[PDB]
Formats: sequence, C-alpha cells, structure tokens
Amino acid sequence: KFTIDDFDIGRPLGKGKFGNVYLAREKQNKFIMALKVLFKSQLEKEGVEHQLRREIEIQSHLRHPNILRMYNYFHDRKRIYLMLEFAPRGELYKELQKHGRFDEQRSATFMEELADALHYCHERKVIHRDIKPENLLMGYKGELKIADFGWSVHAPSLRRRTMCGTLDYLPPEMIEGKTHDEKVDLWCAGVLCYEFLVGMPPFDSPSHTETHRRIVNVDLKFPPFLSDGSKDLISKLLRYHPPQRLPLKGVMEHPWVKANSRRVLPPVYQS
Amino acid sequence: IPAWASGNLLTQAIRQQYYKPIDVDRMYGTIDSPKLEELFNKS
Ligand SMILES: CCN(CCO)CCCOc1ccc2c(Nc3cc(CC(=O)Nc4cccc(F)c4)n[nH]3)ncnc2c1
Repeated sequence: KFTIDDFDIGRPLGKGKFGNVYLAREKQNKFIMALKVLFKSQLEKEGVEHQLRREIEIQSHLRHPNILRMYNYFHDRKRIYLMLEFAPRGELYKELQKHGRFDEQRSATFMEELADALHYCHERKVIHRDIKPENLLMGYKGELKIADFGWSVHAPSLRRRTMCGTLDYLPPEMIEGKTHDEKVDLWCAGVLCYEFLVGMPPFDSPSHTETHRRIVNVDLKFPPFLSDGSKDLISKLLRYHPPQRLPLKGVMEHPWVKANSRRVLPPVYQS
Repeated sequence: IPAWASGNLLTQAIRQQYYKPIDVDRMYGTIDSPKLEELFNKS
C-alpha cells in the first residue's frame, strides 16, 4: 500500500499540535492532497498516542462536503502519514484577520455550511467541542471545511465533564463544572457567527475571570451595525440553558440564513 | 518548490480537480490501512 515515495512533495502548508502539513501530489493519479507527517518517537514521548488515535478514528469515518476529508493513512519506521483533503483557499482565520469582519452573505454562508456539518456529526453522536475560526479551512469556491478534531468525542450515551475548547468560546456549562452534551456546539456556533460579523468574540476581556463572568451571565452587547436577522440568530444560539438553544436544523432554516447564504455544494464524482 | 506546486500550474490543476472529482472512496477508501493499534509498532 502507500509509502512516502508514492507522493511528490510540494511545499509546507501549516503546523499542528503533533506535526507538519505538506502540499502533495499522489503520483499515480496526479491527485493534489495534503499530507500531515507525524514523528512516532515524539508522539510517544509526549504521551499522546491514544489521543492521536481517537482523532484519526473520528475524522477518518466522516464524509461531508464541509468536513475536511481524511482519505487514508500509512506509516513507516519513523513517521505516520495522514492523507488529507487539500483546502486551496487555506485558513479561515487568516481571511477574517485580513478583512477584519465578514459581510452578511459570507457569514450566513459559512453558518449554513457549519450547521450542516455539525448536524452530520451529531447524527453520529460526535461532538466537536472546539469550533472557532482557527479550526476551519476554505475550499476552492470558499466553502467551509471543519479541519481540526482535536477536542472531539464520540458520545453515544454519557454526558461529558471535560473542560475543553478555547476561552472566548467556552459555554457556561463548562465554566460552571456541569456535565455537557452536544449542545456545546450550538453555543460555539453562536460565538462564531458573532465573531464573523464583528471581528471579535462577544465576551472579550483582558482577564480570564471577567471573560468567564460575562459568559455565564450571557453579557451580550450587540454593536449597532448588526442587522436584526443576524442578532436574532446569535441571540437564539447563545442561550444559557442548553435545551433552549436553536437546533442546527433551526440554524439552516433561519430566515437570515435563507436570505443571505449563497452556499454551493461541490461537484461530486459521477459514474 | 516544484513547478506543479505554485502559480498557474497549481491553479489550473485545482480547478480541474474541483470540476472533475475522482472516485476517492474507491481510489483511496478501498486501499488497506494499518490497524490503529499498530501505528506505533514496526512497519
Ligand atoms: C490563498 C492561498 N493560501 C496561501 C498559503 O500560502 C492558502 C493555501 C492553502 O493553505 C492551506 C493551509 C492548511 C491546510 C490544511 N491544514 C490542516 C489539515 C488538518 C487536519 C489534521 O491535521 N487532521 C488530523 C487528524 C488526526 C490526527 C491529527 F494529528 C491530525 N489540520 N490542518 N489542510 C489542507 N489544506 C490546507 C491548505
């Protein structure tokens, strides 16, 4: 099966908590992909084998147009190689930083894509747990791709207790030490929508204590440039009570999303 | 950086691939994978 010698190596694309990503071309098919290269002795010394395993298990079994595909994986004496979809437009976070804030069409589009991907995950009892711009890539036509599943879990029955994610995105229930479920992803979607439109997350403060206070109080302060529709969606996602948050099908149906999204599904292989 | 991997040669290949997607489920999803249990053992 695969070895490194089956790929032309183009150039590096990014880092990663465990290792480097390269642009690559599978020689047989001239098919352009990305290869994430991990060093086995580094992973063992950091103690992260089981964590890496669970990430591979989750990502390699998801097939959705807005989730970055893992085609296959292989290993040699020293390295593990993950064969990944290439995202030609690159990091979403870089694009938000360059533009400052996204307009309503671009934001709504991304929300429809996010909600569809997340609903795909939830139907399979996968919780993402770290939705934020930095974990998203963009396809050839700008399509959102959920790229990183570092905090993700398969949770078919039990509520979870792990504090995880990113400060500005943490849901109240995490901060409060409660159990959590898939509805954490709803809250993070709401934070994301605000950050896309405003260019800063809603609970931004210089002290972690103040940010946590603002989160558990749901101290949301909408800037005046925001449309009523956008505020309506964010408000319905950022509920203190998990069961009261708008479901992901509800995001895909929300009138602001319908009116503003220009989502296009990529072409798929045809017989 | 080889030629394929930058500029317009890359752009054209990407466009091409977007509009003529291959059957990745067969071309790659059909090929054997190492057991996850074995990724840190001998190749
Ligand atoms: C507008 C042109 N830009 C100029 C760049 O100079 C962007 C060119 C494309 O840039 C990128 C950047 C990062 C990429 C990228 N990064 C990536 C892929 C992943 C998934 C991942 O590493 N999965 C994974 C799964 C299990 C275990 C594990 F350790 C990792 N994370 N991050 N993947 C694909 N294409 C990329 C394209």
